[PDB]
Amino acid sequence: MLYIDEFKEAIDKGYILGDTVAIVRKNGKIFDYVLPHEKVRDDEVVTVERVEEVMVELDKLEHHHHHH
Repeated sequence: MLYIDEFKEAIDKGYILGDTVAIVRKNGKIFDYVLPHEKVRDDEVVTVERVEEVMVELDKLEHHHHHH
């Protein structure tokens, strides 16, 4: 699974430019981003997604515990 830190860094460093991005999902979960010209295998499903929507989906894997 892809996590938010890597995704945000790829945006900050200019690998993921713009408002939509190619994504591969497995079982509905995001497993990687795919950059222009990168190759995928036949069993991979590549969709174009909103960068903001990806950021919400990746938040589902973050820790939110806020009691101490």
